[PDB]
Amino acid sequence: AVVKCKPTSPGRRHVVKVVNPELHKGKPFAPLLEKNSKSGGRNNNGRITTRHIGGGHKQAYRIVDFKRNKDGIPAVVERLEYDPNRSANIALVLYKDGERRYILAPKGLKAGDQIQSGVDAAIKPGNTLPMRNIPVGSTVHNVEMKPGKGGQLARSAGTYVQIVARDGAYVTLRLRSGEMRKVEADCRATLGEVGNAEHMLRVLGKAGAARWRGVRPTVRGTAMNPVDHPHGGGEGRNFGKHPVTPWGVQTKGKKTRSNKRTDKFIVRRRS
Amino acid sequence: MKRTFQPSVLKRNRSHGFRARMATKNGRQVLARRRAKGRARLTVSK
RNA sequence: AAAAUGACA
RNA sequence: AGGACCGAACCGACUAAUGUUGAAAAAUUAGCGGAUGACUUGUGGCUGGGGGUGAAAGGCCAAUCAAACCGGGAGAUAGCU
RNA sequence: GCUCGCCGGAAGACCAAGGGUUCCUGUCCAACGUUAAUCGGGGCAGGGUGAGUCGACCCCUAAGGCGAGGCCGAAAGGCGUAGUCGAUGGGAAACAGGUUAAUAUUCCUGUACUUGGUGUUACUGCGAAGGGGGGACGGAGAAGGCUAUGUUGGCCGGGCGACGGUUGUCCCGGUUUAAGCGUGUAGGCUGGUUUUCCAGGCAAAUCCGGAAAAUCAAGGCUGAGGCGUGAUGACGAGGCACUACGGUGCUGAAGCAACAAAUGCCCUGCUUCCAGGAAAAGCCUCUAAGCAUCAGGUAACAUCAAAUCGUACCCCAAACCGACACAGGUGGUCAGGUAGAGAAUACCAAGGCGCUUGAGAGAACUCGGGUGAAGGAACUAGGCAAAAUGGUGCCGUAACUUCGGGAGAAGGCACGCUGAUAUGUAGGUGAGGUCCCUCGCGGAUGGAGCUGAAAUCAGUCGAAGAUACCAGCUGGCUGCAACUGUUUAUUAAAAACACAGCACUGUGCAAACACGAAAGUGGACGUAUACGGUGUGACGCCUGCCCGGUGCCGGGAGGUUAAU
RNA sequence: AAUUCCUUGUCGGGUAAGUUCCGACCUGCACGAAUGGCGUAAUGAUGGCCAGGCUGUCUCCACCCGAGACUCAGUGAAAU
RNA sequence: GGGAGGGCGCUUACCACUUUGUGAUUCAUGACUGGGGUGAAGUCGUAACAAGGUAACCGUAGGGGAACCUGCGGUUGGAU
RNA sequence: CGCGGGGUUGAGCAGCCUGGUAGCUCGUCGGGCUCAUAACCCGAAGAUCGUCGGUCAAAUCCGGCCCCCGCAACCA
Ligand SMILES: [Mg+2]
Ligand SMILES: [Mg+2]
Ligand SMILES: [Mg+2]
Ligand SMILES: [Mg+2]
Ligand SMILES: [Mg+2]
Ligand SMILES: [Mg+2]
Ligand SMILES: [Mg+2]
Ligand SMILES: [Mg+2]
Ligand SMILES: [Mg+2]
Ligand SMILES: [Mg+2]
Ligand SMILES: [Mg+2]
Ligand SMILES: [Mg+2]
Ligand SMILES: [Mg+2]
Ligand SMILES: [Mg+2]
Ligand SMILES: [Mg+2]
Ligand SMILES: [Mg+2]
Ligand SMILES: [Mg+2]
Ligand SMILES: [Mg+2]
Ligand SMILES: [Mg+2]
Ligand SMILES: [Mg+2]
Ligand SMILES: [Mg+2]
Ligand SMILES: [Mg+2]
Ligand SMILES: [Mg+2]
Ligand SMILES: [Mg+2]
Ligand SMILES: [Mg+2]
Ligand SMILES: [Mg+2]
Ligand SMILES: [Mg+2]
Ligand SMILES: [Mg+2]
Ligand SMILES: [Mg+2]
Ligand SMILES: [Mg+2]
Ligand SMILES: [Mg+2]
Ligand SMILES: [Mg+2]
Ligand SMILES: [Mg+2]
Ligand SMILES: [Mg+2]
Ligand SMILES: [Mg+2]
Ligand SMILES: [Mg+2]
Ligand SMILES: [Mg+2]
Ligand SMILES: [Mg+2]
Ligand SMILES: [Mg+2]
Ligand SMILES: [Mg+2]
Ligand SMILES: [Mg+2]
Ligand SMILES: [Mg+2]
Ligand SMILES: [Mg+2]
Ligand SMILES: [Mg+2]
Ligand SMILES: [Mg+2]
Repeated sequence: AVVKCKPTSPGRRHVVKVVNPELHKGKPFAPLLEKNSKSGGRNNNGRITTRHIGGGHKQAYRIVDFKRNKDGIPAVVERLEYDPNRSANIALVLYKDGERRYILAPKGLKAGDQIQSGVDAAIKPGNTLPMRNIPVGSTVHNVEMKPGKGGQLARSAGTYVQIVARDGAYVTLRLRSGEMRKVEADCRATLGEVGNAEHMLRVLGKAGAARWRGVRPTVRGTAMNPVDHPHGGGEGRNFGKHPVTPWGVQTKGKKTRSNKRTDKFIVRRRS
Repeated sequence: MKRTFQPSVLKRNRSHGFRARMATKNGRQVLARRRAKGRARLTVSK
């Protein structure tokens, strides 16, 4: 539910919190946690390569199972949990043989539900089975690119993928971005649509509400000096220039894609 | 006013120490200049 | 197809 | 509950005075702003000069910065004193 | 030696960093000391640091550095795997007193504890690079039980007042004792036991994980403090004598209760919140290869070992960073009395200092302060600076508004001392008694003593009762910026930058983009509700017309056109 | 008007007297819609004006207490 | 000798005049401005009354020098 | 008080672009439809090019003059 905080302070006026009571409020499953170290945008050479990154809150990476490679072996959803590394809540999954993992949460999953993967699994939200067995005209998520790679398409919060047509050994998808792809018909695709859909309906409210997330302030190029940014200069807010990224490339219109190797898998460019 | 020298032995030997000079090609030439000049104490290492 | 207006007694 | 209120530690530097061969190569005195946060601080690491870093002033990079310090080209050049 | 004055959340006491003889005696005043100097952190000579338990060393890792092979690069070299280094983090053990001119948790006395080897026995399946458990982790808030610690009473020792009183509700001092070992309380967490089976813990597993059945309502873990014991010991005021007159040797009484009470302990706990809060070893357990005599493991007993390095001294400063014996800077730990909400402020104790030139005079003028007749901003760029308000309880409080604010709006009333209510109340605390009892560090009942606000009435003194230090000036109209924040270390703190919000555009994952001759890495162990660039800057009502020019996107006919 | 040269535009409020300030007129040299327009309670060591209290800021200075300034003894610089 | 009691004086309680600080309401007045009414042969148009020459009208929204025009739904109080 | 652009029948706008050549829309007038005015239709007139001066010839080429519209007067 989206709840608006009362204006008891100038800086809590415009705060809308998406709060989900069902999220488990204990501690994460210990054996699935690893160390996660920040970078602040610095790489091997120690220089920043992506700007406005740093600070925040210490986090721990949770081992989310993206491949979902367990044929047969039904499982139960023990609890829902809040994962700081993503935008979609995770779910603790316990199999019949006693193994526990983490999975992403489709929108129609509660605690106590039962799921199972494999080429013979039922058609219910949460199951994983190859898009060859998945019926056409369906809405799926956690899609793969190559058989057994692990899954990349439609993983964020509230998103899904439509299956439009099945031509021979290839399946055509409409992505959440409006573009149409062809992927090999042997990719697994967890069935459903990712949960936590109210993730739009939130306003951080203040500057600190973003500063404690690993987002440093950005400074517009019209304020910079001519030697720092191409826009620069000006005695009193002059522009006179075509908008450009700090490195001189044109922004605000210029297409900048070049693969020439996967263009054979594109049906219709996003529009 | 907090001056520009806040001494610290550990940071001095880790940076201007002898074994700091030896680990790099440029540092190894630094010593060979000091030896050729005829210096009493070569690097810093007290 | 276009085609407006006319003091008061 | 609060980038909530008054206010010492702590952090800062708005006004006046003294000081300007000072006690001090930017401080003292009386007032002043923040004080559970985008806070402050100890230790140890990383980024190196047309490069770094910058809540962006051409600021800061060892009292030095519209391109550091040291050595070398080098007894550069100087229709100028 | 006697007075006076100052700090007393320090100008006191102890450390890490840093410094390196500055520490203690004797000896000297040429030079250093902003003066003289018998003095010194000065010259010269001698002395001084004692560790199984405190640290370093050592075992284990973070950020990160190095990196056999390796990948890449004109040469140098760059990145990186197995590994190996790196604390600012994790891993065994000592306390009280005495003593030196100088060291002491290190020497002496008294009482302890920890980890290894070996040996004697009594039991025994032991066994790792692997499986598991634990180490192992956030911010806020709220009480509850205690301790340090302090006040009062009792007890003991001493005293009867330089000037009116002072044999008593009178005055002064003391009333201290550890680690360890037993006990397990206030509390806090969890149901335990056994039996059969299993696609998971890369192999195995009696261990974790899972699936069933019975059984009992109990068990276990954690835990401040208290009480025994250490301790018929030490400590102890003060008396006795030597006094080299610095101190030394001898003896030694009381050594108990109440109340108040932390920011420290239970608390790594409990409740709650979103921004979801290190790793590895030590330690417990399971097995594989392997050994089944052995070897190895468990417990008791006796002995041996615990090596090497630091240990003086200053540590908010005259010993460190500032060229100086510099009005500056420097992280951590301890926290007494009265008044106080307080670590502010005022006066003090323990303790430490009077800041390394003085003595005179009492002109101008400058610096820092006190009071001022009448007028009260008339000065001035401008109320700059001074002046002024300043506390707790209660009454009362507008326009506007995003309904939170505005607001401590404004403007007012009471405030000391004594007595009565009440020979100190409400409340907190709680001893003997008394009963029950799962009999203990119990449960009810029980009100002695202790402590103790607030209020009303009456009286009383001053010019004045928040009397001192400490401690809001207040309203009206208006531009800019929504707000808290950041900025030109050293003339600019703002209307500038940032911000939550909005829009355009790029980006299908070997993503766009960036660092890099390349390998590679950040983006991200992320996947269009995500990520990058650009412009605007909360919220309300809005965002009109122009594609001629300059870019950008799409087009594929026609023309012009490079290497070959 | 942070924008308006002529300009102290003109009218009104406030003052004995108002180049500043508040309200209005439109004759916009040379405002104007995300190099955003017009509003906006709260906020501000921000800019402008007004009032109450208060006062040596002032008419106009007077006195007093301290450190200097002056004399004696010691040491003893600097710019030029 | 005086005592009880009373008066004067002082003192407290109640309260009139008066002085403050904030509001509420009512009456006049105010640069400039919104709509309304009346007035003479003014200017621009012709919306409505007939099928008023695009049937009229109601609600709502946008646009325009003005009557008005257009979109969406609704009524007949519309001619043929 | 420097540099530009300009003065054309009643109004607005060309023709000055390398010297003979004056046009477009509106407006004025005379008739026509109409009960009548607008509207519409048919016909007409109207400038010698701001002025004063300098080749076969001048709206044009040149100078002064009159007026208008502009820009620029800055560094201290
Ligand atoms: Mg942004
Ligand atoms: Mg700038
Ligand atoms: Mg440039
Ligand atoms: Mg400008
Ligand atoms: Mg605050
Ligand atoms: Mg404060
Ligand atoms: Mg600063
Ligand atoms: Mg500098
Ligand atoms: Mg250069
Ligand atoms: Mg040369
Ligand atoms: Mg004192
Ligand atoms: Mg010496
Ligand atoms: Mg001397
Ligand atoms: Mg000495
Ligand atoms: Mg190691
Ligand atoms: Mg490497
Ligand atoms: Mg190699
Ligand atoms: Mg350490
Ligand atoms: Mg106690
Ligand atoms: Mg000592
Ligand atoms: Mg000092
Ligand atoms: Mg001194
Ligand atoms: Mg400090
Ligand atoms: Mg104090
Ligand atoms: Mg004097
Ligand atoms: Mg005064
Ligand atoms: Mg006076
Ligand atoms: Mg007076
Ligand atoms: Mg007055
Ligand atoms: Mg004057
Ligand atoms: Mg004046
Ligand atoms: Mg002032
Ligand atoms: Mg004052
Ligand atoms: Mg103004
Ligand atoms: Mg602001
Ligand atoms: Mg601020
Ligand atoms: Mg500055
Ligand atoms: Mg400043
Ligand atoms: Mg802006
Ligand atoms: Mg703006
Ligand atoms: Mg626009
Ligand atoms: Mg006026
Ligand atoms: Mg002299
Ligand atoms: Mg009509
Ligand atoms: Mg009509």
